[PDB]
Amino acid sequence: MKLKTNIRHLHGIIRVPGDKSISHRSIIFGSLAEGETKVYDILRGEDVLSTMQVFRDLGVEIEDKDGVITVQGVGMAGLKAPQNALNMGNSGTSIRLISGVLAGADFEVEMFGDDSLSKRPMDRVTLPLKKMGVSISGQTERDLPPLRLKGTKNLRPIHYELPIASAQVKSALMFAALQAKGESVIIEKEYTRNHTEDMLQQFGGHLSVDGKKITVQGPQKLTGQKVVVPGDISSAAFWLVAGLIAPNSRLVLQNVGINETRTGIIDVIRAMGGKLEITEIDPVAKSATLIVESSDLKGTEICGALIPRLIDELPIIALLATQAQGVTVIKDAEELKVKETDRIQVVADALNSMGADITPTADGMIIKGKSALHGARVNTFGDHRIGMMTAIAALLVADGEVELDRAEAINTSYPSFFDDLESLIHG
Ligand SMILES: O=C(O)C1=C[C@@H](OP(=O)(O)O)[C@@H](O)[C@H](O)C1
Ligand SMILES: O=C(O)C[NH2+]CP(=O)(O)O
Repeated sequence: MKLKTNIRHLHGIIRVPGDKSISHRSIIFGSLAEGETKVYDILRGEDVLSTMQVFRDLGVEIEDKDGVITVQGVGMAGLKAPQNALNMGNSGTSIRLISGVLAGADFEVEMFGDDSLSKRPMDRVTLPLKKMGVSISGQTERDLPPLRLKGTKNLRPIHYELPIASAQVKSALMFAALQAKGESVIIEKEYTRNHTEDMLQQFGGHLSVDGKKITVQGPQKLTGQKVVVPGDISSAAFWLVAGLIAPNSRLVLQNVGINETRTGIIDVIRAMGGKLEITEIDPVAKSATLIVESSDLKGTEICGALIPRLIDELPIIALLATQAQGVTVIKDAEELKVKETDRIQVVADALNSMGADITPTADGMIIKGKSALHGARVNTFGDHRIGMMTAIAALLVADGEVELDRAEAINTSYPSFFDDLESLIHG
């Protein structure tokens, strides 16, 4: 598709769609709890839809009526064998978290994904899961999808120290622990998004958090809840950047989740000297309105501890860095290579084809800033963030064109992206 270029101004209010991580979990917790669960303002991107259909395939009734999602919980030991293999689509969150969900399934199921998902390692989740008594295997020693999983009625509690800063592995193990008899202890390597921890408590469950050590007693019974999903910061991130780098711009992003384990981009924007104002803070829902204005930025260093707080924002931040004076280093971000695409190589190639000056490294990239961008053709390779990153970049192309192939990839997390972009070009 042809992307809009040489924008002269961006003004407007935007209510980004729901948080992907929380939406995924709302369905999982909704299915595992006893009673009814209603989810409001859920993200309807393809990844969340894949999660919902997976559970419907497992016998869970999930109705989407008049903008409200209603789930009829099945217990905690209530999922049933699916008629066909479970289609995880492009969702790594779905396959990894659900692998832990099915840890107690007394049947064998197959889980597959698209071309993108099929190249991603599941060993990080199969290894600990097998310690609990779950039988799981994929292709090659890295257990690439498709996977075959057979749970057990005799799940043993898990004692595992994560070797990587992954919230998905932590969450998969927590769902499994909820089904096992005994005390499980999960130790994070670095603090990662704590959405599973928050929601377990919201659905009546219990856990102990002592620093990076998470203790979960099993088995537990949960209760259906009313879940209101906040705007996804990862989605708002595209506009936070666009508002900072485009000329004569001021964007206001309302109802954006502000959980401390997800606000890495805010610290980066500050370090770089961007004009950011945070107002209308809701201390209970952890949401706020974020306002950005055209700014002159300076490069910064992005590493340790901060990575898991902005892991998904690195693609847009790289663009942000291309517009700052000086160098910006991103390291300790080896996890980028294993996402929907190798986001170190693809991001580097995409932006370099547009004005460049990004040097990819083994654990990240080094960007030398203040590049005037120009036209280019970019393929999404099935990664929604590459697409949206390129769209925002295109706005800065003064003269030339930008073709984005496989742009539908964006629908996995932000279907209404272009509608929002269009609403900002006139204001
Ligand atoms: O648990 C979650 O909801 C997520 C965890 C992250 O992956 P890792 O756990 O692999 O870092 C992130 O990239 C993904 O989009 C959402
Ligand atoms: O949303 C993102 O930026 C990365 N998601 C990875 P997944 O959810 O497929 O594991």
